[PDB]
Amino acid sequence: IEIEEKENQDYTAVSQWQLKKFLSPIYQPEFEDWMMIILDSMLKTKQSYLKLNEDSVENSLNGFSHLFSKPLMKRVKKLFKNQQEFILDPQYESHLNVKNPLLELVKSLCHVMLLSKSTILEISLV
Repeated sequence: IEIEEKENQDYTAVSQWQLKKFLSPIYQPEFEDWMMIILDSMLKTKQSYLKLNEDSVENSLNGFSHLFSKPLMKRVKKLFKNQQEFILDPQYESHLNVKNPLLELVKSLCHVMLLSKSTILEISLV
């Protein structure tokens, strides 16, 4: 930004664990969860910066974890409603996408969040 006051845009990236893993039938929901976690954390970080005047890093993951806690339970209910042995479900296109990227992001920050370690049963060279 050349006026340096407003319009801070954003996006994210996608995992490297979906090329060795050939097919993910809930891949669009994982991409939607990854694009919804960073946007609500940006809004919570702006709210923490407006309320402040370490501390603001832990304050963004509370609202971010609550907003992702409702969609993860909805996503888990929608994933448990379907079955992998169906012919229509295998003809159209499921538990590694909820565990593995969350495994790589629980140790990302020192500041713990609300539902951090409670997601156990809540449902390469150069």
